[PDB]
Amino acid sequence: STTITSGLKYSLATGNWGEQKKAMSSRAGVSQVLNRYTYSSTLSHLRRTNTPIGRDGKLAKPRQLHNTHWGLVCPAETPEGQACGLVKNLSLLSGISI
Amino acid sequence: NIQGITKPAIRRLARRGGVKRISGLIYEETRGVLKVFLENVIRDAVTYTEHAKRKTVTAMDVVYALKRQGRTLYGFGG
Amino acid sequence: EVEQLLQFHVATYMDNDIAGQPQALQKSGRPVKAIRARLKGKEGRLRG
Amino acid sequence: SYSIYVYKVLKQVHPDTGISSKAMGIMNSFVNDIFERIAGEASRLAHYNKRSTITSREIQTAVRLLLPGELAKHAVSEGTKAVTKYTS
Amino acid sequence: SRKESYSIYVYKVLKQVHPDTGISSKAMGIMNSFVNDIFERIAGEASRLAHYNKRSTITSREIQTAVRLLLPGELAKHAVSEGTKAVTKYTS
Amino acid sequence: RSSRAGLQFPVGRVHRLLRKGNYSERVGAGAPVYLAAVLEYLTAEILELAGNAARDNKKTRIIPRHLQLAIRNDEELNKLLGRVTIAQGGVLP
Amino acid sequence: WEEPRLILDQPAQNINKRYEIRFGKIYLSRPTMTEADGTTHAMFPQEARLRNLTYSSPVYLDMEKSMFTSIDGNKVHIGKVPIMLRSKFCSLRTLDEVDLYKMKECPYDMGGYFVIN
DNA sequence: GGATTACACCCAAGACACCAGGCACGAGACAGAAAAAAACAACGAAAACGGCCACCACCC
RNA sequence: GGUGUCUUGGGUG
DNA sequence: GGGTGGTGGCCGTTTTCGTTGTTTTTTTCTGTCTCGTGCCTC
Repeated sequence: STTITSGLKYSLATGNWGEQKKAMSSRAGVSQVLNRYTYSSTLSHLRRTNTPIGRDGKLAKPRQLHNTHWGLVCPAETPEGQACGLVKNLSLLSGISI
Repeated sequence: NIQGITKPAIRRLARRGGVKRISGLIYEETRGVLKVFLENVIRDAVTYTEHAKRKTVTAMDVVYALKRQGRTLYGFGG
Repeated sequence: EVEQLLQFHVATYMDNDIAGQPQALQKSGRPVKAIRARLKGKEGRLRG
Repeated sequence: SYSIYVYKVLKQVHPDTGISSKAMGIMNSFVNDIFERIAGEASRLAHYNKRSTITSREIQTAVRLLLPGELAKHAVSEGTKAVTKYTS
Repeated sequence: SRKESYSIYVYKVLKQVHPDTGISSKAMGIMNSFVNDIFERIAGEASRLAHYNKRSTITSREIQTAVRLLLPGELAKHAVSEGTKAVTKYTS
Repeated sequence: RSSRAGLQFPVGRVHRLLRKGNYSERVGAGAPVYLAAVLEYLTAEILELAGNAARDNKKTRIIPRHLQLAIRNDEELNKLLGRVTIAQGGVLP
Repeated sequence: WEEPRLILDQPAQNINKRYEIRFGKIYLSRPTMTEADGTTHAMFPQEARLRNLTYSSPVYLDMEKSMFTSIDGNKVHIGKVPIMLRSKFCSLRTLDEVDLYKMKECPYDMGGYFVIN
């Protein structure tokens, strides 16, 4: 039984989404330590989104605020620097289909 | 590849066999005969090769096949 | 086979970035820090 | 001679059929002949490969060399089957 | 590892019968093939001869009979002469 | 032996004949079983056809003629025995 | 149920012998804690937070081993799945505000996260 | 596709064995014999199968 | 008298 | 018309069982192969 338990625990505790021996070539940062510095930081962290383009490539197009983003992702909240435009935040009335 | 055994080649073989004149249907016939011949020798040869657990047909395998087919061949025992 | 194992160990002892082959790996899954990797990069000996 | 064994086989395949003395003699000739062909070929097979032992594998290969087509397949089947049963 | 052929003996014989004559490697291969072939024929026949007569020993007599069965006419007589002379001399 | 191999043909005898036949210095345990099986099989095939021939000629006993008819009218048996003379076998009409 | 059956085989020379197991239902229980003594009891997020535990539920998978031979296994525990707090399988889903206060949980805490170590 | 996408700096949290099959010891499976009860060939008899005979029908 | 190594994620300039 | 393709009774002769002389297959203990098990890695 320790295989599934150890795998789920390793992935949720490290963020590397995949088998432990394939940490390279696996997505990293899928799981993160919940930010409890203040209340709004927690509320925002629980509603965050990530496009896995990567910084290897200077294509500014996927980092751009787009017309179709209206009402769906916040037009103002985005990290500065290398995550600008790749990490998005849901609008207050946004919802994800099940 | 049986067609690689050309009309001229068969003509040469027949010449060595003393043939002066050759019907047009001979060549195809010859191709059949040779084919059969090869099939019989090579078969046995491969059998020997398979018995020795090899992947390489040796001259000796061929020589043994020919011998057991009563086609004793001199010159390749070396 | 064994001489080629020696060749591969000696090669990846010096350069673990050889094109078109697997990398000499460690117990934990990470690749071995070869000498070339010690010497190259922003964090290598020369620039770091 | 193989007379008693040939007879037994005959009774297996044709329970109410007999055999003349001459015909039995011919069956004996046959059995000895095929014995020599197979044993001889197996001997040569063993020698070519520098093996001092004739095993069922040499017998099988020899059978494949000596017997034509369907006879070879069926004989091989019977041999392997008999060895398997004997071994069990 | 060591490799063996009848080559040097064939050569010696060649120098006996034609002192100023040589031989190609291929022709030597054919001669080796020949010697091995006749060896197997004679030894095989002698084996059968010994078996037919309930004997466990192949002697010069089996060899001689085998030579008489396998070789035609004058070739057989001459071969028999060579063999018999060689054995008689050897024993002495 | 023969009972254990499911054979009628004598495994022990075949083994002994192999040992004393000047074939090899040693003889494996399975070799005489295999060989005996093959010989029995071939014998069975020939006796099958020859028996059938006997029925056609309305004779319970099997004679050399029946063996000749059986062998020559079978392609593979005929090839197997292409250089064999069966005494009192005659020829195919 | 995506790949619901395993099959071993050996024909040889002759009986066909297949050994086979069919995975069945999944059983999901509330998060539990097991001590080095072997005693067990309910586990709550605050205890998991204080003692560096993982807040997870045990998963059982029914397995039914079958064999067929033609002549020609209980609720296996397969692992523990972490539970999202304030979800239908969390132990805080019930327990209105009073007992939340007694369980050391903040009513403003909305859940949505996991507790690993 | 060997590189590599600015510099310094700050703390959250994680691996610290991936793995089978390397080398040697101990437990199953195989080869070596022989006297004794079991298999093969031998001595003799049996109606049963095959060739002959009394008597029979058909075609180019 | 001697306070260890590498990656992931979130920020500051 | 001279063979060859059919019917039925009588005489030769014969290869299988009843039974045994002669030959024969192998079980247990000991000495080799082969696999399970333990320690450690531009």
